[PDB]
Amino acid sequence: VQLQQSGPVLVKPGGSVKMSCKASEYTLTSYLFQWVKQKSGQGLEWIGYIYPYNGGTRYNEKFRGKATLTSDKSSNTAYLELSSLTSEDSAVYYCARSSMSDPGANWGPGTLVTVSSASTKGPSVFPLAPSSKSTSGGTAALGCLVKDYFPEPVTVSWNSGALTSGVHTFPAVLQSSGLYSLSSVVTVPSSSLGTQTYICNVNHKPSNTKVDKKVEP
Amino acid sequence: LDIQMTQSPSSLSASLGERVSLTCRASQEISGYLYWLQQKPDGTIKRLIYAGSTLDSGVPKRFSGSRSGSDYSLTISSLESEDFADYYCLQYASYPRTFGGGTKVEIKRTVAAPSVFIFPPSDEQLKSGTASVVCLLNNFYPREAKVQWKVDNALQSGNSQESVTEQDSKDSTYSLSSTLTLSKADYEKHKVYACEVTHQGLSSPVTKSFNRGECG
Ligand SMILES: C[C@H](O)c1ccccc1
Repeated sequence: VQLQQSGPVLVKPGGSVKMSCKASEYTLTSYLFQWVKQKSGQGLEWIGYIYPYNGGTRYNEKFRGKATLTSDKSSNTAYLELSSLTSEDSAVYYCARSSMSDPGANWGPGTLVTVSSASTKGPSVFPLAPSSKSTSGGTAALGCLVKDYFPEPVTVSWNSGALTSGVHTFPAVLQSSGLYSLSSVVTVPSSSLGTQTYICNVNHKPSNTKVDKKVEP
Repeated sequence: LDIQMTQSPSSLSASLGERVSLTCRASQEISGYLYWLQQKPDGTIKRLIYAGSTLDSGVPKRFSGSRSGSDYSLTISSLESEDFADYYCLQYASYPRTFGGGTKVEIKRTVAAPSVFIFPPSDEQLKSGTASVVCLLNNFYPREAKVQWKVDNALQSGNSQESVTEQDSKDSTYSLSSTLTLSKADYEKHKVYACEVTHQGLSSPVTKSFNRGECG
C-alpha cells in the first residue's frame, strides 16, 4: 500500500523538472499511474496517466503539452517531466496507482516543486526552552524555531518519532527577507524536565541539511 | 465535452456526532464511476469510496456513498474529530478525469480558552544578530484570537507574524504562534516583553511577559 515519490525540488523559471513514482513492493501486476497537481491551499487537477505495460499515455489539454510522462517498466517506476516552467508550476504533484477493478487504490505522498530564481538556503534551528514562562500547572511547553530557509519544505520530528502527542508544527510563514520560518512546539509534563531529553529532528532536503537540536530548560 | 463535477457545500461546519452529507453533481452520465477521497491537513490523500458506493477496505463504516440520479453523495453517519479534512469527488467514467472543487469539513465544538506561553530568544540566536520572541496560544476554540505585543509598555506594529494550525484531529482546537522579530540591538536595549491575548474563552485579556534581565 505504499507508493514512493521523489523529494522536494527547487528549479528555476524556464527550466524543467522530472519527478518519480514507484511502488514500494516488487509487484509484476499491470498498473496504471495517474498524476494530479495541487497548488498550495487550492484544489486538485488531473495531469495525465502513463500505462507502463504498453507505454500508453494521455494528458489534460490544460497543460498545453508541457507535461511528459514516461516509465521504466523494469523498475515499475513512472516519471513526470514538466517543461518551460513558471511559478504556476509551483505545486505538490501526486501519483496514484490503479488496477483492474481497483481504481486509485493507493496514493503517493506528493512531491513539492518550487519554481523560483532564488537560491536554496538551509535553516538555523534554535531552542524554545521550557521555563516558568511556558509552564502551566504541571504542563510545560517547549519547541524549536526553524528559521530562514528556502524553499519549503522542512520536516520536524521529536525524539526520533517517539514523541508525537501534543506536537504542533506550524505552517511556514514567508518573511520579508524571502526566507521561510516556522516553529514546532510540544507540551510535556513539567516533572519530566529533569530526566527526559527532548530533541527536535529537523530536515531540509533541498539544502541537504539535517540537524538534531536538544532543547534544555 | 469535459465532465463537470459540482461539489457542495464548499465548506461545512458541523457538531461532533452530526450526520453530514456531501454532494457532487455530475454534468453528464458517469454511470456510477464516482470516486471520493479524503485529504488531511498534512497532505495525505486516501481513497474513501469508488464505484459510487464501494467502501475502501481501510475506511471506517461511518462513511458511505450513494447515488440519486446525477447526484452522488458521501455521508458520514456521525461525525468524529478525526474526520476534519477536505473531501473531494472525482469521476472516472471518462477522460479528462475531473474533480469536484472539494468540501472543507470544519468541526464545531465548545469554547476553549488558550494556554499562553512565551519564549525569549535563545542565546544561540542572539549571537547571530537577530532576536525572535515567540508567544504560543495553545489548544483554543474558536479560531478568532487577537495577539498584541508590548515592549516596555509600548505597543508594537509591523514586526510580528502569526501562524495558525488547522483544527486538531483529536480535540478540534487550534494553536497559534505570534513571533516578534527584532534586531539584537533593539532586543538588548529594551527590557519587558509582553504578549497580550484576547479570546472569547477568556474574561479579560491574558498577558504573559518576561524581563530580559532575568532570563525566562
Ligand atoms: C481512478 C481515477 O482515474 C483516478 C484516481 C486517483 C487519481 C487520479 C485519477
